[PDB]
Amino acid sequence: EIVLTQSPATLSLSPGERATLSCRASKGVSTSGYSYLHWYQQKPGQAPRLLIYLASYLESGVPARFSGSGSGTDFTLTISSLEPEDFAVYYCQHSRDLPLTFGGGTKVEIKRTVAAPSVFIFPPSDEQLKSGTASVVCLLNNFYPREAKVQWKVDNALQSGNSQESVTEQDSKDSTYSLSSTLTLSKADYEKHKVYACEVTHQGLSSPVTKSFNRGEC
Amino acid sequence: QVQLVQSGVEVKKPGASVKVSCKASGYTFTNYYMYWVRQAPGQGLEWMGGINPSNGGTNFNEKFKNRVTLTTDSSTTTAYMELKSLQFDDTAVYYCARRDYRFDMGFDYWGQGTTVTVSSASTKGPSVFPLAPCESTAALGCLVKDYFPEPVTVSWNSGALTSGVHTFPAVLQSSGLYSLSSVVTVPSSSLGTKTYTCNVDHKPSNTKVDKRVEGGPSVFLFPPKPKDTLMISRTPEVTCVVVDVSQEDPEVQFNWYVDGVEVHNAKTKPREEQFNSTYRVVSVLTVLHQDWLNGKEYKCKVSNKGLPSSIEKTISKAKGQPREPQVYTLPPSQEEMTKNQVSLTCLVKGFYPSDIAVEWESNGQPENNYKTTPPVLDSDGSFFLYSRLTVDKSRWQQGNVFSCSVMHEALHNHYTQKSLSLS
Ligand SMILES: *[C@@H]1O[C@H](CO)[C@@H](O[C@@H]2O[C@H](CO)[C@@H](O[C@@H]3O[C@H](CO[C@H]4O[C@H](CO)[C@@H](O)[C@H](O)[C@@H]4O[C@@H]4O[C@H](CO)[C@@H](O)[C@H](O)[C@H]4NC(C)=O)[C@@H](O)[C@H](O[C@H]4O[C@H](CO)[C@@H](O)[C@H](O)[C@@H]4O[C@@H]4O[C@H](CO)[C@@H](O)[C@H](O)[C@H]4NC(C)=O)[C@@H]3O)[C@H](O)[C@H]2NC(C)=O)[C@H](O)[C@H]1NC(C)=O
Ligand SMILES: OC[C@H]1O[C@@](CO)(O[C@H]2O[C@H](CO)[C@@H](O)[C@H](O)[C@H]2O)[C@@H](O)[C@@H]1O
Ligand SMILES: OC[C@H]1O[C@@](CO)(O[C@H]2O[C@H](CO)[C@@H](O)[C@H](O)[C@H]2O)[C@@H](O)[C@@H]1O
Ligand SMILES: Cn1c(=O)c2c(ncn2C)n(C)c1=O
Repeated sequence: EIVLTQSPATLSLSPGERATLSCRASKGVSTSGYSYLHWYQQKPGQAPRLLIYLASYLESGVPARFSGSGSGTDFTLTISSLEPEDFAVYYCQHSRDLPLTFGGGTKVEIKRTVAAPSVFIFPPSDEQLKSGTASVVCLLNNFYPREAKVQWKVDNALQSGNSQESVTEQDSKDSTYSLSSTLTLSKADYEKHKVYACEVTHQGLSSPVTKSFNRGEC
Repeated sequence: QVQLVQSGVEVKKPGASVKVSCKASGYTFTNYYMYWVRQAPGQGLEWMGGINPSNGGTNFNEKFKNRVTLTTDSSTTTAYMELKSLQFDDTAVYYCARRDYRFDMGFDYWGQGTTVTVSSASTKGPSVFPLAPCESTAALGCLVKDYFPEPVTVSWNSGALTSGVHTFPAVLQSSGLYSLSSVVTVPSSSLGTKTYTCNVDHKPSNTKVDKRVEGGPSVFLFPPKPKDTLMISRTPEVTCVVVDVSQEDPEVQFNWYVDGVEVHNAKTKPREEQFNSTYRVVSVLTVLHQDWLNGKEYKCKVSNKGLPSSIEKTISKAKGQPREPQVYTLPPSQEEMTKNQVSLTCLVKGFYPSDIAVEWESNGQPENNYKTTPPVLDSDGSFFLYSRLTVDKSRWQQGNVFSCSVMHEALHNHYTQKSLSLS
């Protein structure tokens, strides 16, 4: 099959700036004067919307600021001046042959000044502990950019497989991200150790930030 | 009026089958292929197959060619997608999309999406646990654990608390039940005074729970010059200046709002190093003359890595009924005539707001040797001021005319004048 690779995975820009999105096919998608390469916009919870068809043709009703170009294996989508409504995900798709394939998408995101996360650790409640479970929640609040690593240490032992992350959408007012990591244990396993630590790394932190508590001393 | 209306949420058990429909209207069904595309949680788009509604001919993706059946009912112009032997990784949004049969111009129209969730779980209400700590800002929240199906909505203090709230998207656990957290950040000082309650609603189980959970840069915002907002020839501007920006964080950022709406036409000046090892940076928003005069609020939000949170500053024209200035010119005192220079006075009073411009001229050329007092509040709520022009006694004795000109929004043509002369 023809594989489409979009780059960059994330594009960080400001309203008014020129956005340039790249799409590269593993095999050529051009034949007989046309390139079978089309662009779509997807907003969270909404169905994709056709922007550009056949590499460079503007779909009826799409704003003039959207333009496509390229041929063979290399394609570009340009937004001449970003509007607040254009911060979304963009996919390329070919139809040179079957199977039809899409690229992995490119997120056009609002750029802003680096903001370090405020890190908080929350021990499990006495209510949850009556049932045989313990959830330790770590919150990384209002940070930018999106990239962050969170590690759990139980008595300085690095954990794996027993935690899940969840990230919010970029904030409509301050353009930041928030993240939560939840370490899950049985009450039996929670009672075996005493130091529960959350170690966070982010561009905005010169050294990792570790938040912890001592089980029983709360 | 082209429409592609898909069927609603599907919650199915592993091994079962689902059948999604796509109701088409506003076009000739026959002229277009109907395609099916799925999107797994947090993943991209995947083409499954397409059907020709005239002859029923199909094309598939090899991954789906043996579990998917595509059919069309031309009477009810509906396309259908049957996915059999459902696996847990079949959880996704399924889209039908049309493609022109005659000439390929992409998937020009898509249905709204049909969420299919493959799960051995049955309806279950969440357990709600408080998230409270064991620093100027405090964090608190609610862990909404083990519920099925989605969604749960979380509010704080019955919708009174909206600022600083983050309700995280749910995580599917190993058990097949969802779980999420809702947090809020608040001033640590409030913890004693204020109460915080999270209101959890899970409509599928009819569950409702209300759980009680128990030095840097500085910004100055300047209004436009009063003459600028009153003359269409001049350009009025609001100015945001941030001082005490660290040598370690040159991060120059401004966001501007007019009556709470963001605008992008401000011009940020280049960073300026100060004699006290800090930077100074200015942003200039040009304003509409009538927007300043109609009382629109101009907000400047400053962001920097050295600011734990953004510094907002607002500025508008003073509220209250505009009142018109009264202009009186008073000649020099006879006791001042024993001097080489004399004082021409201009009394401007009874005006509101205090934004005004006062100047002097003679023979249509500016007289720049004057000083004006700042406006002073009167007991009736209006302002007043005096302007003093220093003239050579000679100039006055020759009967040359001097003029005190005043510019204020409440005046007709924003302008008035009073002349002064030796009788
Ligand atoms: C390092 O070196 C820096 C440079 O020397 C230095 O910067 C200086 O920092 C101080 C604060 O620390 C800042 O002071 C403020 O000044 C406001 C007026 O500034 C005018 O006028 C001065 C001259 O008097 C000029 O030098 C300024 O540049 C500025 O000029 C204006 O600029 C605009 C735009 O370019 C032009 O359009 C104007 O025409 C022009 N005007 C003139 C006359 O030329 C002053 O208003 C501030 O006062 C308010 O805050 C004080 C607390 O900080 C309060 O005590 C005071 O009451 C005022 O409170 C306000 O009151 C309002 C209600 O009445 C409220 O709505 C407001 O919210 C409230 N404000 C606040 C914050 O609460 C203030 O004195 C200097 O201006 C600044 N200098 C420059 C050149 O930028 C750094 O501080 C040095 N750092 C260190 C560590 O030493
Ligand atoms: O937009 C189609 C086509 O028009 C050209 C000129 O042939 O550019 C014009 O239109 C743009 C959008 O309105 C303007 O920004 C530009 O100044 C104007 O010349 C082409 O460049 C474009 O492909
Ligand atoms: O031309 C588009 C756009 O460019 C800006 C960017 O600040 O400035 C240009 O025009 C100036 C003259 O008005 C030049 O001095 C400058 O070099 C040039 O970039 C805007 O003013 C203008 O809208
Ligand atoms: C594919 N295609 C179009 O879709 C098109 C066009 N001119 C206008 N349109 C819309 N041309 C020349 C074209 O080749």
